[PDB]
Amino acid sequence: YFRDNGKHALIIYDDLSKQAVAYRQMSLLLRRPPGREAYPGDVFYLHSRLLERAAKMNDAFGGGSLTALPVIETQAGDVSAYIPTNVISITDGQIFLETELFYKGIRPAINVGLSVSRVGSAAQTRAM
Amino acid sequence: VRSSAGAVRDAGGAFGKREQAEEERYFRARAKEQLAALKKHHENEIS
Amino acid sequence: ATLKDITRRLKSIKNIQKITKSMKMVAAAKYARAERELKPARVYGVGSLALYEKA
Repeated sequence: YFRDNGKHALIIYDDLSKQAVAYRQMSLLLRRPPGREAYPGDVFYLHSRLLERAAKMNDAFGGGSLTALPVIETQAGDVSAYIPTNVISITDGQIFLETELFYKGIRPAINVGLSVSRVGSAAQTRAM
Repeated sequence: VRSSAGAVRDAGGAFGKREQAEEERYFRARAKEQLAALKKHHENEIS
Repeated sequence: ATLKDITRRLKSIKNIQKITKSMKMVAAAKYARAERELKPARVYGVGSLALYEKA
């Protein structure tokens, strides 16, 4: 609504790894056949159709925007898991938080080595 | 299960980072020395 | 960890073990040579110290 009415919005799904679990429970109780790790087949779609709504409308469509900051939770840093990889291949950037950095005193634990942002140059003030 | 060449730096454990640093420090030193020699040659070859 | 983590770690440790075995062999050869060369130098140096402990 906000992005369609020329305003700017920010949405923070927290977590998406629990929406995936709720969807899996629904799908298993409707008797739909399971998939990998028991998640339904349509588990990528579930998220891709959801994170694709965070657009940046041009000035003809109001100019409004909707940023999204999905939060995923990995297991012992296994970024290679199923839902983490799906959402990593869906989103633009990433912000890797690591426990080894959290306890080494670096807080926020952002792992600047791996953290990425496709926009990069653009969307940054000239001084910064 | 076997082992292959260039596996210590594929794991990326402690030995991988240790080796990467042991290489980078040495080659930074040698690059500094070579750059100094290059500057000296530049100056000595102007005439 | 996962299977790939364990596989990579196992391969790395196997390489490390191979390298340390080779280095043990090299060090043993160099040790044998060093002992061989140390005997005469042992007598020579002990002689050179002779004076101070005698006077």
